[PDB]
Amino acid sequence: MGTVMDVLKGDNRFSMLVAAIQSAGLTETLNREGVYTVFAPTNEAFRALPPRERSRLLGDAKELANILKYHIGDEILVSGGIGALVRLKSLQGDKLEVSLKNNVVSVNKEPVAEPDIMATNGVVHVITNVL
Repeated sequence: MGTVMDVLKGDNRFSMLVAAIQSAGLTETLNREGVYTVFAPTNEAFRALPPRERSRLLGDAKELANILKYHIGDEILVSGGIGALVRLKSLQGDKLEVSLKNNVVSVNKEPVAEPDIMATNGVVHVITNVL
């Protein structure tokens, strides 16, 4: 199948996300073993960012690590599995509010462009704005 890291490197729309993963040095982590629920922003999510905010995020190594670490859940959580509003400890420390409506999963009041994609070490949900 592949870890989270390679379902990511295999879609040519997470380009920014991976480099950013490398830069934060979160490659091994998402390529080693474990159980993570990854909400992955598409290039567009990053592309959507306003300039001063684009620079604060990406022009600062501590920024990214912090934010990138926040899109990464502690447990594995697919759609079927959301029976109530679920809170996921992000590897950053703060919670990710997950929930479900019309088969569309949501995270911090933002719709997932594509619910849960598997990987040998977690699952990823595609979204189009950074959390």
